[PDB]
Amino acid sequence: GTSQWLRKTVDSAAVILFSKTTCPYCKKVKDVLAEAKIKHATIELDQLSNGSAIQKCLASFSKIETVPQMFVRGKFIGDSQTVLKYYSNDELAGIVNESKYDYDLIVIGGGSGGLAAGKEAAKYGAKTAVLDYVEPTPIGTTWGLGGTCVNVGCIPKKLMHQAGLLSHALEDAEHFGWSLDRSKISHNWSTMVEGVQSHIGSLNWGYKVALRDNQVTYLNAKGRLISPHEVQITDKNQKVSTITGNKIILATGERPKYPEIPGAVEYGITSDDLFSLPYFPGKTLVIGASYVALECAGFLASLGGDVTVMVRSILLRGFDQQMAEKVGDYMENHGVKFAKLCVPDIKQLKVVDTENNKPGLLLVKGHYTDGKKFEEEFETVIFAVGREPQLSKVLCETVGVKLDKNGRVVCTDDEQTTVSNVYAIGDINAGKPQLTPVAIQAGRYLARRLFAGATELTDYSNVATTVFTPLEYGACGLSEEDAIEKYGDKDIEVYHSNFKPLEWTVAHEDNVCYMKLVCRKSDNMRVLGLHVLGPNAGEITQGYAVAIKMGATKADFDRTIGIHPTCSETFTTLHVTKKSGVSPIV
Amino acid sequence: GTSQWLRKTVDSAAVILFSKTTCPYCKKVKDVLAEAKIKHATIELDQLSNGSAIQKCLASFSKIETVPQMFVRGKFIGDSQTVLKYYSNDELAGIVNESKYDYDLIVIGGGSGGLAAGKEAAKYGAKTAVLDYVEPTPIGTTWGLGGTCVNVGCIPKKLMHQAGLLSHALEDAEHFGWSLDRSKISHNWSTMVEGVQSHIGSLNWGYKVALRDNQVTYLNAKGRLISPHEVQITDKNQKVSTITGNKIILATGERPKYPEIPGAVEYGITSDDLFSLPYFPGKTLVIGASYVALECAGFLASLGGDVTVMVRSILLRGFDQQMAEKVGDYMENHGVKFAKLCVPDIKQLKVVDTENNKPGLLLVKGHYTDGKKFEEEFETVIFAVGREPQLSKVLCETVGVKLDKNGRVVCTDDEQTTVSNVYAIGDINAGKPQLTPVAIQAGRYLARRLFAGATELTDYSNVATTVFTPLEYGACGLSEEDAIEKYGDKDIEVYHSNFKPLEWTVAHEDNVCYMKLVCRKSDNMRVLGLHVLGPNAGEITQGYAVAIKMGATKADFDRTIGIHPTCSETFTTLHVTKKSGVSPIV
Ligand SMILES: Cc1cc2nc3c(=O)[nH]c(=O)nc-3n(C[C@H](O)[C@H](O)[C@H](O)COP(=O)(O)OP(=O)(O)OC[C@H]3O[C@@H](n4cnc5c(N)ncnc54)[C@H](O)[C@@H]3O)c2cc1C
Ligand SMILES: Cc1cc2nc3c(=O)[nH]c(=O)nc-3n(C[C@H](O)[C@H](O)[C@H](O)COP(=O)(O)OP(=O)(O)OC[C@H]3O[C@@H](n4cnc5c(N)ncnc54)[C@H](O)[C@@H]3O)c2cc1C
Ligand SMILES: CCOc1ccc(CC(=O)O)cc1
Ligand SMILES: CCOc1ccc(CC(=O)O)cc1
Repeated sequence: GTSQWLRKTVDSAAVILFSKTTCPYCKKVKDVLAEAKIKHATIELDQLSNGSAIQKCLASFSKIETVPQMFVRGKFIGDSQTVLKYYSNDELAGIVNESKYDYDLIVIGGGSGGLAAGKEAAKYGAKTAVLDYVEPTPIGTTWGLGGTCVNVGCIPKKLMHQAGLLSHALEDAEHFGWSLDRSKISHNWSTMVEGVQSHIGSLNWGYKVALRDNQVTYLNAKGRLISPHEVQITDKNQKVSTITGNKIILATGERPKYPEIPGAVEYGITSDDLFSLPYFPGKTLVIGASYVALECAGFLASLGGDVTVMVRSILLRGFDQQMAEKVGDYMENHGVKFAKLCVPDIKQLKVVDTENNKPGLLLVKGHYTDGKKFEEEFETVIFAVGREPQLSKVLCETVGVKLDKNGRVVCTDDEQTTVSNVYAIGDINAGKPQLTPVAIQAGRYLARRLFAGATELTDYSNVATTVFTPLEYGACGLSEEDAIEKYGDKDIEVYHSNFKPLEWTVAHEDNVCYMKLVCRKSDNMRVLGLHVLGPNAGEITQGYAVAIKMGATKADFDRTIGIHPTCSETFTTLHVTKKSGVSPIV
Repeated sequence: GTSQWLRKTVDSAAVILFSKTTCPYCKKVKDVLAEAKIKHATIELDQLSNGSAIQKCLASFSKIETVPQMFVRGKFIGDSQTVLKYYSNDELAGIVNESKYDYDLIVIGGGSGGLAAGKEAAKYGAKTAVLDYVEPTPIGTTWGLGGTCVNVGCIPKKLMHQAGLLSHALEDAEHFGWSLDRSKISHNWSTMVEGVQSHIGSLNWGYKVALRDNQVTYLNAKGRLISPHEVQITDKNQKVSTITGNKIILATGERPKYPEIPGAVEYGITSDDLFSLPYFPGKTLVIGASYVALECAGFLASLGGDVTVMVRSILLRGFDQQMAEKVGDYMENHGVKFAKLCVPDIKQLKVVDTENNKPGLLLVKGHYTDGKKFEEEFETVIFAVGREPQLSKVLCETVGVKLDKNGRVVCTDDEQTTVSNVYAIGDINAGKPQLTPVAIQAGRYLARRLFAGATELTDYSNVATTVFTPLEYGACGLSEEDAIEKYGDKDIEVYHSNFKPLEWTVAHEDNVCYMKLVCRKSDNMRVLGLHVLGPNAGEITQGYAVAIKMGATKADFDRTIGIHPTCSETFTTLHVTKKSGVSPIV
């Protein structure tokens, strides 16, 4: 296997140096490279078990077995004498810049995954370009560099969640002795939006600075892969040109879907528009039941909105359904209305007032499964009915990249597509969890395999999640119903408990927060899934994901001592099983 | 070993049944016991690897080898026929109540550990009494059942920490769009105290109800162990009597120390008095540098107090000193003054006004190591200079219980004292971490070994902690300096990073929150200590304690994916080492 790895590493690395830590001839080459500002990867053979064997395999390319050995784009360049010869004759810069292609790496898409891959690749001498373009929404909304999470996703959504949580902080403060009266305080949407957008703007600018500081070429242009190594770009002035690259990373993400009903595209909005909206939505209808739908409905209600969610069937399809129902019950008891078993069939009553920054007015007609008609007026209608890629705008079908039935890219476990120099990461990689830290880990780990000879793969199993509804829901691993389907009801034991945050006592609910561990009896009570509904649920859940990755059992949870007073410590003392029928209430 | 375990189990259990899950004769005995309301332990031999061997060892007591076998206080009572004979003749209740002693267990001390041990023991048929008495402070303060944490410790301190955190929530809410002006809002101390004390009162009452519901005798009396099995009790009317018990658990805790200077006991207060104080402390001096000292100084300043901390030498002796200095720097930048390298030499200027609920006024004289005099007026002076047991008031020295030089009880790893029926748990157990969840785990696990034949010991290693200062500090495992002392500087690698909570962006500090992993190079980069300074630090830290208990390495942290956006996810991507000299700032 050693020989196969070395051949792949030499073929793909842009600039790479084989070395030993204790060799003065290697030091001399490093100093020349440092002075000339030549970035490169380095592999220290004296820190590898099979380093002696690698030293022999190197002779298949260089006909020598000593260190140092320097390679550029698959070609042996020289030992120490030869490298210093090139440097002394002012020939070295031209050798390390020689390529059949314009770039070692072209990244199509400047989001979570693409920016992480491009920055990491450039560290090892890969000449890199990042392409990013934001097709405007139907009403014209657009934004800067950084992708979905930065501009219209995790970042603004959690900041508006925090604004909503602060409504209940204001209420709590009265009970803890502060002299304010919450019922006399109001919220100003546009003041919130301006502060959120100023933070987003600092991130757009920080990414541009980071790319320039890493010598990455940033092009604000739409990319299209027309052959394995050729990318056609269209710029802001609609000028069309072509650039070539050795490795290609597709990282173009997804966009919101709309239902195929009259008025939907003309008069409704999506999450893409919500986070920069210049007016407060007012009385709002959210159509959908995804985590995006419930997160947005939740903070709009906490900011004083009259909010309704229209649910076709169930909440949070794909998540543990006991936990999903508890999430929804909390919202319904705290100001969110639900139109259940209902679908839409949108009429305009008032145009948006762009001068006084006020919403319009819409009539929504729909129907319930029991035959009743739905007809109600709303100032704003938000569609959260899923997201999809549009790779036909990105990828000419004659290139040979395989897609699945949902339009996502079919990859091997190292992110390789059916075209061997082309890779796909992030939301468009079929079958993978669609999360920002997954995209970042995939992109950074792939850059190291391509340009630094690394072997580590990304591990996509048991990736922890948190839904940032008014009461947050964190999870790691299998739902209870999925565990029972996979292993049988007789092999599953479930420990559970309600709890109450100490913070909620003086603030005046008892038995609403909830947690459970889903375990496998025949495998030493291995923890298969962890679930918690409560405040700060993402901070609670994160550390347990390390223990689950290492194969934690119920016994491991039992022997660990709790930190007091915290919500998380309740996981360390669980004892009530579902099989026993004993109530989980306090 | 099996034979040794069985002999210890039979000798100590109050009422115990040896059984198999699939035996109808065992079921008949269980049903008789259930009907007569006889609580007992049960050991199902068909779920134990050595169950066949136990069945043979049982014949050393009963001369039979079949199940069921029932034992009471070390004596074989009967098989199924014999038990039903006693029941039919109305003889069973008298047999299971027969004892040489008044109680199977007497717990001296009704705090975290003692209440947990007493409740658990009663579940297995142990006739139990819990003794609790609260000696008043010098100014006369006293409180109800539940011990230090419930009444004058973790519970009120974290609730007043929450009141302090809500001051910064009120400030943050303006930036997130809410229409309040923080500079016009004030805090009412006595309103806060009344709400905190109403929650504490519900806990005092809940413990009394829980003891009655478990058939535990609660005596509000001071206990003194005068011989191995005899406890002399003094009640509220000063009546003195004696009760006897088979097993004794000492669980009497500690109380605050005072410095030996004029005026200290007469005019100062301690944490015992602070949490029910009927007046706002006003301008306050905290003498001390423990976690109690800094937690109390921190919330008093956030509630609008003019607060000074007088520090003899260093902050948080025994904790990681880099982290302790960061804790202190945050406080000094956020309204707490520090009188460094200073000690006190207290004069009264004004008596406390108990009618208008206002503080008095004190003159504090002291001196600095550089020779300068300290002289300043304060309305309240709080001593936080350590805690100590007073076991000579609890334990007659002729009984034979060994104490260490600090007056704490010297125990084996199963909490046994040098008197073999006497055990010690909680803060008075020498060498153990002095924390509430440790006391609870020790007490519950000991009750199961005494009365249900369990073998599990409490694990006191790598117990995680959190200091609830204005910016919280969570830790699990070794400090950096302790790791380097134990293993050598060359065998230690430290990964670290600053971070910024997303919540702090719109609210307007960058590089103040901080985390680090202290690892051992020669043991696969094993994580020896984890440290985090940031919001919700106890929720962050707790889950990682399970992974550290299982022997997590840096590689385990790397392969686990983060949850976004959270503070805790920064642990999953650490890469800067201290050895490299690269800055940890963002
Ligand atoms: C409302 C919402 C909330 C979310 N909240 C969370 C959360 O709390 N936590 C979490 O982990 N994840 C969250 N996510 C998911 C997270 O945003 C995505 O998983 C992540 O953005 C995926 O990154 P990516 O690199 O695959 O693509 P993206 O971030 O979508 O980046 C792709 C970029 O490429 C551009 N592009 C597309 N086609 C082309 C082309 N032809 N040429 C040039 N550029 C092109 C796009 O315009 C975009 O800028 C949320 C998503 C949404 C919608
Ligand atoms: C200010 C402060 C804050 C703290 N915060 C935390 C925190 O956040 N987290 C944490 O884990 N720990 C915290 N602790 C520590 C925690 O309170 C203790 O570790 C815990 O209370 C130990 O319990 P115990 O059962 O050993 O004793 P205790 O809880 O002290 O109970 C002993 C009881 O026995 C009584 N007693 C004594 N002598 C006799 C006698 N002769 N007869 C009858 N009764 C008697 C005492 O009056 C008392 O009621 C804090 C402590 C303090 C002081
Ligand atoms: C546009 C590319 O179309 C493809 C469709 C399917 C495959 C299936 C396979 O790899 O066997 C490959 C390529
Ligand atoms: C009051 C009891 O005094 C003791 C003091 C010391 C020991 C030391 C030992 O156990 O060897 C035991 C008992």
